[PDB]
Amino acid sequence: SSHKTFRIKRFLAKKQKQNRPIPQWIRMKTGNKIRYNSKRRHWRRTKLGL
Amino acid sequence: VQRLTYRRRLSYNTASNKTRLSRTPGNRIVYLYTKKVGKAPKSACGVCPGRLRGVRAVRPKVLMRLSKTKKHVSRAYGGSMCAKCVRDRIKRAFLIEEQKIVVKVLKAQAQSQK
Amino acid sequence: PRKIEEIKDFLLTARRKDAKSVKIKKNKDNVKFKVRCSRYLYTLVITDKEKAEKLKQSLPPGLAVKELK
Amino acid sequence: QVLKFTLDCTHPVEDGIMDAANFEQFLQERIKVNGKAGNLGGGVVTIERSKSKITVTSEVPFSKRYLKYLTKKYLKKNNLRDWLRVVANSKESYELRYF
Amino acid sequence: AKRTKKVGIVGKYGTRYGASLRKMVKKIEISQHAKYTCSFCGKTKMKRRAVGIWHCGSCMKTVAGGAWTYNTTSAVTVKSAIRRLKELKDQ
RNA sequence: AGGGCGAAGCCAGAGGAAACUCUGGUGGAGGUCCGUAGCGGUCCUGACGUGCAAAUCGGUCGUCCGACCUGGGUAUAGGGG
RNA sequence: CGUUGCCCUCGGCCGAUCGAAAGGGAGUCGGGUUCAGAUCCCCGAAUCCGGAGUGGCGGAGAUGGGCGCCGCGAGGCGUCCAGUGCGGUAACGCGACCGAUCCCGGAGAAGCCGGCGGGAGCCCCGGGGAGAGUUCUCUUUUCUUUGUGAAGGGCAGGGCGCCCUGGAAUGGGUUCGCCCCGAGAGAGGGGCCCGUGCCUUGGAAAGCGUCGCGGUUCCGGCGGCGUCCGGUGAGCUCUCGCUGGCCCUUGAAAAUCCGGGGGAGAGGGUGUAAAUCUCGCGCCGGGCCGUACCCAUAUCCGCAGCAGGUCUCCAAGGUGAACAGCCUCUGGCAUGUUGGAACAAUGUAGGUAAGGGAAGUCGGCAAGCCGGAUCCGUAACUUCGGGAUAAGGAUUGGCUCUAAGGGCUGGGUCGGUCGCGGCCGGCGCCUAGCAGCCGACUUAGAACUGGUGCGGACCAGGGGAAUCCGACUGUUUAAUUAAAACA
Ligand SMILES: [Mg+2]
Ligand SMILES: [Mg+2]
Ligand SMILES: [Mg+2]
Ligand SMILES: [Mg+2]
Ligand SMILES: [Mg+2]
Ligand SMILES: [Mg+2]
Ligand SMILES: [Mg+2]
Ligand SMILES: [Mg+2]
Ligand SMILES: [Mg+2]
Ligand SMILES: [Mg+2]
Ligand SMILES: [Mg+2]
Ligand SMILES: [Mg+2]
Ligand SMILES: [Mg+2]
Ligand SMILES: [Mg+2]
Ligand SMILES: [Mg+2]
Ligand SMILES: [Mg+2]
Ligand SMILES: [Mg+2]
Ligand SMILES: [Mg+2]
Ligand SMILES: [Mg+2]
Ligand SMILES: [Mg+2]
Ligand SMILES: [Mg+2]
Ligand SMILES: [Mg+2]
Ligand SMILES: [Zn+2]
Repeated sequence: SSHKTFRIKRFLAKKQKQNRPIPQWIRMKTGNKIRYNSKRRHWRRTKLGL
Repeated sequence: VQRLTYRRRLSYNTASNKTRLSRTPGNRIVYLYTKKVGKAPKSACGVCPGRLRGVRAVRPKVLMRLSKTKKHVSRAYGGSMCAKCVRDRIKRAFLIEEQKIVVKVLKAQAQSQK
Repeated sequence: PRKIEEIKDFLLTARRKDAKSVKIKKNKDNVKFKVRCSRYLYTLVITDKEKAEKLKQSLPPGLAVKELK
Repeated sequence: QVLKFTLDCTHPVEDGIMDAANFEQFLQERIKVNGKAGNLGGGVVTIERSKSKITVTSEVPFSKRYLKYLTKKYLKKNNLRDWLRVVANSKESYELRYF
Repeated sequence: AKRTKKVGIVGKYGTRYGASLRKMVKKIEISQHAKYTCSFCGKTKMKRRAVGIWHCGSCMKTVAGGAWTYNTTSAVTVKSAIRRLKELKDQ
């Protein structure tokens, strides 16, 4: 909005940190079932806890 | 023609968001935001509709800054009340007290008579 | 800022503790003398050139006298 | 008053691209005064010749950049507006130069 | 009757509202906009400010009067009675 | 937006014995008219009708100083508002 | 001298608290700078608020007057009082000018609409420059560009329901409109407020425009020149101001800030004090959170880059009544999720049609006619206001002329004397005014002219006679009913 509270800004920050894709060294771990992050949120489609 | 934008996030044209055009040394017309128009104080009499002389009509929280002389005038009831209403108050307050004395005298004569 | 009208007055303002740079703008036909202070930038317009050249010497202890060009 | 405008064409003439006498003649023809082309409006403006330098000397009010116009017109006629450029060297002056 | 024969003040209303109502309004509509005489200075400046309150512009004497007239008749008749009784009581 | 009509008040001139009346101005009233933005939504029973659209589009329309339009805040909650 | 404990002394409130990124609410602006941030970074100019004890400094308070001596005199001492500033007839003024609880007042703090005026921004016109484009012919060309922040100081320019003089009917003054006057008009002199306008400090050093160099480079390099003068206005936008109109409508509170009335107190004793709603300068501080971008025919909501929806600011030239439409510059785009080749039928959206003119159809549905302006001319009926652009007519182009509408400035000339200018005295006294110099724009009339075309596109009423319903304006079924329903 460009007029944020601090509460909201911090919320957004964490959401922004969560988006990154898996580190590829994770795929090489021993008992690995994970191939892709599957919790990736694109701003244009799917619109936050808000 | 150079059109222009507001300089603050207040979009709406309001009492708060009043402006004026100014040419800078950079040679670009720019909005400057303008200070509200202060009023001279009206009289303590309350009948004289005209506002007071010899007072800097300025937004009241400024008065703080101003010197005492700007804020008033050298008279009894100075910068609170218009002269006319003082010199009527004066002679009123005097003439009233002279009659109160006359009634006191007429009372005292009536006591001495009776 | 503040303009000054007496050569003495600018000399007194220049002699304060708070003062510093006393830059000198030869405009042609004018020769200003801008002396910064804490609050204000005092200037003094000295129309004569020889009188400005004389004053140049009269600033005191080793101030900046940062002549302007 | 005395309005004295030079119009020096030093190194187009030295390269031999134009002739200053013909340019003078063209200027004596054209330079209009009060909406009359020929005869310099009588003995009003005066055109001088000094090999390269032209000088125009008026008594009446006379624009400087009217000389720029007429040089530009003359340069077009001679097909020189391509590698010749009029510039104000200084005030009271123009100056033909290359690119 | 320069401009209108018989509407005057209530010509503003045009055709609307009916003849009787517009005739009925003309009486008030006149009186309420009338400038009366300030029985205080004597200038003709008593002008209704809002209902029941008339103000002299010169005198600066605001005066509680009628809704459409500086004086109602009722007020006037009440005034005189009170004055009569006042005199009857005190003697 | 811009136009139209031109209410009270005011001026002059003319008549009138008076009452007052005419003529020319000025003045700018109004849930006044035209008409833009705005708000709306008449008709074409037009377009569209697996649409651009789970109600849209085009022209044509109503209204456009007022029971006007409109943001934000605030109140009223289900046999209740 | 602080700090605290206790004792006395005084003290109404009014409801704790929450409630506005558009209400109220002190104080920041110019230039530069980034791949992306700037009133926030840098440079420079400011500014408010709080603190400032020991008070950092000046200045004000405040340094008179008397008497007595001594000294030629300037003056020196002794001793007595005065001194919480002064000016103006007044409006009110001057840099400061003690002061509590208490009280009164003001500011914050006010609707809409009209008209008129002043100030800017923009547009326009005439010229100066600098760079342009055009140049077959013409064009002293057409195009661009031509600057000064806040805060101070000065001065215009506005306004005054301020004062003093004085006394107005033959009544005057005066507005576009009004409106004012013995409760003081005109006339003269002043006082106050705003001064966003000029000038100036700021500030040319900075910016912009040009020509030019320095540097293979890096480089915010460095120089020249210039940044001028005038005129216009129912012009538009904003604004300040005055003055009306409307209301059975009368159009926010509070925080905060000041003024005044009071006079409880405090100050030192003749060089100083307490005091500065402190004057000028000096010192220190100002934490917390927001600050990217989109803001919409692709960043929002309608399942989507959806013809829908979604609150504002700025707002050039031409034509024109116009923020109408049509064309243009500034700025912006690539035709709205594709291309190519054809040009069949059906369509969707536009047009045109001989003769007739509603014969079509439930029904003139649809389209067509009409349309602007000026000049005439205008019925029935009527609630006398309307009806009314009733109806019905005529004109309209281009060109070349005419007439009619305004401002400014100027005579005190002759004689004398003093420095073209002044001062004095006498004539003159345009008192029917005349002379020179400027500048918008309209209106009417006339000639000529064209293949009768001319509101040439754009914009832009079809009328009439009657009946029914509802007086009217208003409202209504979001998404089949706008009505005669509701009001
Ligand atoms: Mg979305
Ligand atoms: Mg606000
Ligand atoms: Mg004062
Ligand atoms: Mg259909
Ligand atoms: Mg289909
Ligand atoms: Mg599509
Ligand atoms: Mg709160
Ligand atoms: Mg007077
Ligand atoms: Mg931003
Ligand atoms: Mg936009
Ligand atoms: Mg297309
Ligand atoms: Mg394409
Ligand atoms: Mg698209
Ligand atoms: Mg046909
Ligand atoms: Mg048939
Ligand atoms: Mg038939
Ligand atoms: Mg039809
Ligand atoms: Mg009819
Ligand atoms: Mg019947
Ligand atoms: Mg109805
Ligand atoms: Mg419906
Ligand atoms: Mg419908
Ligand atoms: Zn008073």
